Amino acid sequence: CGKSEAPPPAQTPEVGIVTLEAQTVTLNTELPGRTNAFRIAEVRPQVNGIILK
Amino acid sequence: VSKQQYADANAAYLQSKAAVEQARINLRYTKVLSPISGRIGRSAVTEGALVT
Repeated sequence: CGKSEAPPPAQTPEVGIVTLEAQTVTLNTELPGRTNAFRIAEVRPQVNGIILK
Repeated sequence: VSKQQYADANAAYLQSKAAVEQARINLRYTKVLSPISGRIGRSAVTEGALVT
């Protein structure tokens, strides 16, 4: 009336294995910055006087 | 012609010869030359801009 339930040893399954190999790949870097015009000219008067038009 | 007339004629000629060099150096300033050799950075000012 007892001395039962022998525990089975585990087989340790389900290990999805990926092997590794040498592989060349290029590297990239992200850098922060701003945008600028190719050419920007602020017009400045080369004479004196008042604006008319 | 007297020697005095040749003297002050040559003086006025050398005076005008100095004035044309004074204009030629101002022509040389309108094409700004690199005063030394080496690397240059980016242009902080661009075309179409007024400089003084």
